[PDB]
Amino acid sequence: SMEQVAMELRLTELTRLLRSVLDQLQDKDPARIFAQPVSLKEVPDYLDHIKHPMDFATMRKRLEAQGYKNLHEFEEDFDLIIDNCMKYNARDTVFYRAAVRLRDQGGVVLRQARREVDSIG
Repeated sequence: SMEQVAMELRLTELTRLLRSVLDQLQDKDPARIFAQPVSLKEVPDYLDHIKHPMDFATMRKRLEAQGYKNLHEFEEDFDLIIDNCMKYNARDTVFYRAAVRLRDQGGVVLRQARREVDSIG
């Protein structure tokens, strides 16, 4: 149908906007602490601690399959990156501190994305 096409164009345009949000968020992680899944070879107990692992590469796979229906879904995944790190790692670690800086900086980017998603529909 023409409506399914129109909806597909909306999803494609969301995907374009989310791809730019994801690039901007990831620049706020220049150390690449959150670039890839925590390695189960290197942290073999990780899944005993963290039930829903997340990282930027896994987000990117989901994005390119147009797997985010709305900004809320995407934000949920970004929040998991941060929140998993702040539970697994102690406050006095380079890891925890990197998450805090990513959260604080990313907040700005996400504040305007929310306005852009509402604005452009």
